[PDB]
Amino acid sequence: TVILEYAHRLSQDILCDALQQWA
Amino acid sequence: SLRECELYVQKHNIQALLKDSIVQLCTARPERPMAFLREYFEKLEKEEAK
Amino acid sequence: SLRECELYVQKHNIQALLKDSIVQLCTARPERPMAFLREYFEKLEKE
Repeated sequence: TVILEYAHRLSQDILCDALQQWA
Repeated sequence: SLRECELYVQKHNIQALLKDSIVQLCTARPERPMAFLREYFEKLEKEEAK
Repeated sequence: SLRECELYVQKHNIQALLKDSIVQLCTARPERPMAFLREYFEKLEKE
């Protein structure tokens, strides 16, 4: 579950990153 | 528009897609993650069409 | 192992790799995102 929570938080972070880089 | 992007990401559930990609990367820890990601997305495409 | 995972992500610059694929994804907003991403990593994996 630790790996799933880490992937979920990283996914959210990468998306924020990307979205505030295409704008 | 950040807004066009945000809506596209939501409708295609791209956050879940990246999350699944990360889990697979962490399971496999491939020598060549670009080759592994290419093969993973190809696999998902095939399954989806099945 | 969680620490094995973070270290992998760090060493292979996975966060940067995936963020750039999403930047390209929001530029194209393709009808088939998995086909688009497959071709993107194929391109990257040739450059």
